[PDB]
Amino acid sequence: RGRWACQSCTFENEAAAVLCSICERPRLA
Amino acid sequence: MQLEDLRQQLQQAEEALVAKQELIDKLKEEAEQHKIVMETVPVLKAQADIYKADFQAERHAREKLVEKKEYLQEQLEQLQREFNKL
Amino acid sequence: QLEDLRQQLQQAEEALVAKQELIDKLKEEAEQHKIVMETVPVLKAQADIYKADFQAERHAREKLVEKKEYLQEQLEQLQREFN
Ligand SMILES: [Zn+2]
Repeated sequence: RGRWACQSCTFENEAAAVLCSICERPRLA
Repeated sequence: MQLEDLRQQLQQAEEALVAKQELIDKLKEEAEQHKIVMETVPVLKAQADIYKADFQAERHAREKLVEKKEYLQEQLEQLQREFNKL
Repeated sequence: QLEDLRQQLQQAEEALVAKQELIDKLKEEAEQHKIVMETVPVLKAQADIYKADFQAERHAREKLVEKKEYLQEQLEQLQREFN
């Protein structure tokens, strides 16, 4: 997968994360 | 087999989380809409109270003025009856 | 690789659950907020009725002050005409 940047709060999440660590929004939302 | 099947479940879960977030987002938006309506309650209540007190000051003053108006009317009527006689 | 996926799947399952509990909590809030919002038209109509009662009262009172003055001048002019 690789790390992913939340599209709502811009936080860089771990590859395994399903929700953003900070705003809790799902990866694909 | 096991790897692509798990991946399929994960994708399904991840897409379902989007549908869940979509409903949450719509509910939160409606809750913003609601909160504004609810915030008028104390304003409407304060507004009613204000007009109620002003109504009541006016009613009290107007009552005290019918009393003296009827008395002026009676004195005028009686004075008119004397002048018309003589 | 595989136990990573298994543990990702498990987090996604817990996240489904935690999202649905948020939805359920938001829904029951909207329920109690609907009650509060259904008082609003009545409070509006109440304010309207007091406003109308106050405006009619004020107007009736200002008229009556003018009529009182008017009658008092007629009482005095009818005296002048008396004499
Ligand atoms: Zn985020």
